[PDB]
Amino acid sequence: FVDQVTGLSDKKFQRPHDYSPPFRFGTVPNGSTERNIRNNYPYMHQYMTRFNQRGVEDALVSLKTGKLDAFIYDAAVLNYKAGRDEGCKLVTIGSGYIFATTGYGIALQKGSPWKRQIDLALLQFVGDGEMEELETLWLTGIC
Amino acid sequence: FCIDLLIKLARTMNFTYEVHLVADGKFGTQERVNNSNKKEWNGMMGELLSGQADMIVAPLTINNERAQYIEFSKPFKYQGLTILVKKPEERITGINDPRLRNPSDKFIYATVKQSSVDIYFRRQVELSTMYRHMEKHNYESAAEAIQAVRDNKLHAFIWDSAVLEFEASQKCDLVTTGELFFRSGFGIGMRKDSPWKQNVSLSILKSHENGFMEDLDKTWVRYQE
Amino acid sequence: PEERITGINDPRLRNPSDKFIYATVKQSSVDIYFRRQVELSTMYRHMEKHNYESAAEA
Repeated sequence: FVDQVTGLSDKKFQRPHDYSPPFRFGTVPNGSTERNIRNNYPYMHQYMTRFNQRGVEDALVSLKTGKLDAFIYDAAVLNYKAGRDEGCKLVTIGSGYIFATTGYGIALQKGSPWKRQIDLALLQFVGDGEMEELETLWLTGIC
Repeated sequence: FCIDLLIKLARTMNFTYEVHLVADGKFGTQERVNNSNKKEWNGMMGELLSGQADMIVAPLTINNERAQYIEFSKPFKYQGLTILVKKPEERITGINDPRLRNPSDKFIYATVKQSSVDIYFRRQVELSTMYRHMEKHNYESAAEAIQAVRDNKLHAFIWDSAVLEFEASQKCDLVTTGELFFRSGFGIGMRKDSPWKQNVSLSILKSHENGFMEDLDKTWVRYQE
Repeated sequence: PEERITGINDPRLRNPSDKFIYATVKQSSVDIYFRRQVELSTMYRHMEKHNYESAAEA
């Protein structure tokens, strides 16, 4: 199982003029991934400005047919899409080793008294395997 | 790891500090003290709530019972659970081994004495037989478990993923299991509502967004031996 | 090549396509038993386009 790109610190992710075919990759428009890139590397946003796209399914068709080389997105959604893909042609990169590896919470307003009960309910849902049962139901980690 | 993390926090914010240790090798469990019939804590939770400490800077196990008493920050470590074995199927393939569901005196699986994994399996009442089996082999520290499994006295050990991966980088005979369950996170043990909550969590998130986590991986985690 | 399926737990039958053609008898009690199953609505939406009159047709 070969791995061309190791992560965000790749030598490919400096300039595609270093290799003889200039490859291309983009992100989702008006996204927080774009904000994370612009706070990490503005030159990456400059090279992505010519490589923008619109649709997630459009980017999927572009990766399958060959209209796009790589695509930067979130991890678990691509893991679910690869776990139901016909033939498993597209291959993920690692498990977030040279990536952000963040988490998702529940956004509440500043001063809401409901935060403690929601936190206790989430710790009840994780601490009994019921969250693991829901992840087994709604994710399938084949191939 | 956490020492350089605290150095980064002191570079970030306006404070000095005082690093000390804990008197035992235990995280801290809720147990009835023998007088007055009252459940009390010990360990790092027993020293933090006593006022002798200020901030548990440790890979503390985040669960439901600890958050009922203190407040938490954003987790820095994200990992699951695995089994340390030594290398016929010598592997276990996680909890789903039927020979470990009904154990015997052959397959020796154990855990740290007074650990949060024991409480996490005590809540799980469907595997109480494992609760009655690890109680005969509770070790004080994980280094005792490493010393006992190197001398072929143990056979299995429930522990977190990346620590055993680092020990596998140290010693090539150490092998982790296949199943990756209870993908949880470890953060910094904190006090109640405090002015060191919002600034410190924003500093932790600033450490998450940049490649400083990758730098800390380059110090110890990503490097192998 | 996997000529067998080994039951409902095949992940390719969870999200089917135009290749794995599976259906049942139209207006059968097996469809009612799958209709009670609230976690296999995808098979209920897939098999409705190919239901036959009798089992001998299948």
